[PDB]
Amino acid sequence: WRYGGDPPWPRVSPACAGRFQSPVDIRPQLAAFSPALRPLELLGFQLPPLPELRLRNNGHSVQLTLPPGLEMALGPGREYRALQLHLHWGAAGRPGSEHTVEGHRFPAEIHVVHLSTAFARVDEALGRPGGLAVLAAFLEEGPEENSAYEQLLSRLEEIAEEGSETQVPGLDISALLPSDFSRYFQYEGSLTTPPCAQGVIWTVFNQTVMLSAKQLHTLSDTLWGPGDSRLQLNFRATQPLNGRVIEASFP
Amino acid sequence: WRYGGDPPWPRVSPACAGRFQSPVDIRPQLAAFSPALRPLELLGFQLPPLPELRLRNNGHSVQLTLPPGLEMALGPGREYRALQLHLHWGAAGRPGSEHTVEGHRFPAEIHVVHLSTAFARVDEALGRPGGLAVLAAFLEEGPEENSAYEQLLSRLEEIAEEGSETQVPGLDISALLPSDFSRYFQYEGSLTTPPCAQGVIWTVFNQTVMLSAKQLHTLSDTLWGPGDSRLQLNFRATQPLNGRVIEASFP
Ligand SMILES: CCCCNC(=O)c1cc(S(N)(=O)=O)c(Cl)cc1SCCc1ccccc1
Ligand SMILES: CCCCNC(=O)c1cc(S(N)(=O)=O)c(Cl)cc1SCCc1ccccc1
Ligand SMILES: [Zn+2]
Ligand SMILES: [Zn+2]
Repeated sequence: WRYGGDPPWPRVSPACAGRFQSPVDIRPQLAAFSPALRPLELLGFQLPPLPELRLRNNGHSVQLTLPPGLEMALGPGREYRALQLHLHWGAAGRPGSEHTVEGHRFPAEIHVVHLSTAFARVDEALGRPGGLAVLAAFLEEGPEENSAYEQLLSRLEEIAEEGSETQVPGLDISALLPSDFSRYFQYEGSLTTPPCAQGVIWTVFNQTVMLSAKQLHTLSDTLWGPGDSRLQLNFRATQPLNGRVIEASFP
Repeated sequence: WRYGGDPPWPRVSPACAGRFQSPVDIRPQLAAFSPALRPLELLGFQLPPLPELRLRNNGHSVQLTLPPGLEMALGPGREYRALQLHLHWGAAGRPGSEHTVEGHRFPAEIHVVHLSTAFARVDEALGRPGGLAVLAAFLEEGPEENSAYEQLLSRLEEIAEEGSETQVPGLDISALLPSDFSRYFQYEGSLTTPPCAQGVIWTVFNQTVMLSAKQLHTLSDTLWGPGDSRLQLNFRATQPLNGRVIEASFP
């Protein structure tokens, strides 16, 4: 499978034709204020330099594989472990966030993928309610350089070739996300890639994260994908809510 | 294991000492109104008179086995099939509901136990979040005989001995539940019996169902339990919310 053409995702995984797919257009107007939604709690995200983490050009994104010990709670009794993070981005002044807000696409998006503590493996969790949870943040153009993002972006050069990887030092993974853990949208959706399994709890932060133009350019212009093609516009088209209600943690 | 006697439950099933157990004290004023909670959908619940259904004294409750085909939705793509229903009740002047509202215990409680359609078997769903869903309604005293409940309470005679069972005509299962399916409390919790597995989505109807004082009496005073002693007070004490916010479908 690939972005921008065949093989039609459904022929790959039938679940890519489910009613309740991701990503979606967030309309904060139509969101439901749900005061049950307490602030997110991350444990063990402040990693030391050793051991090193694998960073991979898998042809679809750049993926940072995360070690055991990153614990995430969406609430009391809603416990997850981080597996990996990856990025979706566009090209030169064409934005590439997967989620949009009142139809606005942001320059790029980060996903931190998590497995419910009730499952030993991802393949058991696919399609199961709340089996995976994604924490999602938009990246916008800002004046300053994001020093946290610079540690990953300075290594893209080394994995330019599709299917290539490198080892990088541990870092503050929670410094790749916004500081406001209390203001977010939450909804039930799917993977945005095949096999597109449903049952995924998406949390999407109100606050964005700022990268410099050089940084956004480095993300969009450095990696190569399937064929002699640049790895760009690595986002799926927005999917109708089909009667899902997005919750908001704030009025 | 037994109700009222011994042994401490955490000694049969350490899971009974989890942080996120059921049943709980509902405080409607501390509940969080979430507009995302849609009306419950129950299809296939109007059973014909044949086939007949197994009704069984299992020593802990009276339990009706439900056939395949009772489909239930808590929200879009969040579907369930009904397995069984059973009751909790008090005795001669003591109320015996499991859930309580602002401390008030009601005479009795009906639990309709469902399996998520994302799992083939109950044993796979146990401990998984949303794996099992219970529809719970308080039974209280009113002036009229309840036609729906009479179909069950009149057959208790024939199964008074622990372990005895009987076949009963098909009935309308939706007729044992309250009037307004848009009005409920919901929280994540546990089985209220061993093994006290967590991940159970509890939905408690705001509105109650009315049984004649004769009928409650038939329910509390007909059945024989473990030993040469009566099947009565078959409820678990209220359990702490431990940070869990009970949600409401209504302001
Ligand atoms: C086979 C590699 C495909 C690349 N996709 C993902 O890494 C991926 C993306 C998302 S997203 N964009 O919804 O946030 C999510 Cl939630 C998970 C994964 S990978 C884990 C899921 C999976 C299991 C088995 C095969 C393929 C994917
Ligand atoms: C072995 C004792 C059986 C008595 N309890 C139940 O049938 C039962 C009660 C509840 S409750 N009060 O939370 O609604 C629920 Cl949600 C399920 C069951 S039976 C299905 C789960 C189970 C599997 C294996 C052993 C025991 C229970
Ligand atoms: Zn993604
Ligand atoms: Zn019960």
